[PDB]
Amino acid sequence: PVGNLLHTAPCSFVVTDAVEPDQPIIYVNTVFEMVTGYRAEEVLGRNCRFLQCRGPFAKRRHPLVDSMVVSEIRKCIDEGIEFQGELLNFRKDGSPLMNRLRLTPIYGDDDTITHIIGIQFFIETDIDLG
Amino acid sequence: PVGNLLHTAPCSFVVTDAVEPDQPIIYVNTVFEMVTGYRAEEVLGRNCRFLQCRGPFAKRRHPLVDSMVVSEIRKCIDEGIEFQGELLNFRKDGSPLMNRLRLTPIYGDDDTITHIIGIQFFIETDIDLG
Ligand SMILES: Cc1cc2nc3c(=O)[nH]c(=O)nc-3n(C[C@H](O)[C@H](O)[C@H](O)COP(=O)(O)O)c2cc1C
Ligand SMILES: Cc1cc2nc3c(=O)[nH]c(=O)nc-3n(C[C@H](O)[C@H](O)[C@H](O)COP(=O)(O)O)c2cc1C
Repeated sequence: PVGNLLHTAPCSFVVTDAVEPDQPIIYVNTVFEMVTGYRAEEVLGRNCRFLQCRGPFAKRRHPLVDSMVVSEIRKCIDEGIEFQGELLNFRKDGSPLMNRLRLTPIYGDDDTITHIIGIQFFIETDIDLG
Repeated sequence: PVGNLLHTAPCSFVVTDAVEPDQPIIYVNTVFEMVTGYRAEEVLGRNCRFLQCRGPFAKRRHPLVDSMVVSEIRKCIDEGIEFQGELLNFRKDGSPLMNRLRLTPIYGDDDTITHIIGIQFFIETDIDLG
């Protein structure tokens, strides 16, 4: 009873297209797939904010994610700068995760931001959701 | 007493320009800087292979780096796919690290690959070096 171990440190990557509108996800590693429960077909082409919604079925972002941080992310993207912050997020199966997220934008060959990398650190949280 | 901790999990990664010749480094995160000993300005614009020479002065790759694995890396970068292996690397203070390495190419708005994401997982190793 000691198996199916990971061979590398679990790091969670997601990359988006900064040219096409609204930063669609173009890649996710299988650690994101493993922690959030979302396989990659489900999320490819969508925008990450679906993580702020509790469950695949939830229509609206959950009350409890700090709308002030969500706005910092927005501000940071629109200025093409790094973002660093913590916010609530939800697995497919509803579980809550505090996500320490870092967003670094990547430049293309014309002094323009063509992609954005997001590194997720998903911490378990005992938050009460009601 | 305990402090100076880091707030996220230590994930090491770099991004290279896949358009410009020979995959120059355009981004390193600070985990890379902190595990390898090389600072961002020392490595920006250079190719990652300096990690296979032992130290910042050696200009030739170290004998015990597996020439076969380096070759497979070359094949995958060329074939436009993902590499996934383990490869002897060296900190700038000379110490050996088994670098469990993953290369993941990223397509631009185009059908061409414009960037590669490299995720290092450095491991301590008592490999005898002479
Ligand atoms: C590369 C990248 C990764 C992101 N990852 C997450 C994430 O993991 N969790 C999250 O809640 N938001 C993430 N976001 C941000 C959301 O898309 C965010 O809500 C949006 O960028 C700004 O807020 P808005 O939808 O209200 O405009 C990410 C953004 C980018 C560009
Ligand atoms: C994005 C990226 C990251 C890389 N990171 C490393 C690394 O950490 N250690 C290493 O030995 N090689 C790394 N490499 C491999 C070298 O840069 C190079 O592609 C490889 O050594 C094969 O080419 P060469 O035989 O011309 O040296 C990386 C390559 C890329 C594209």
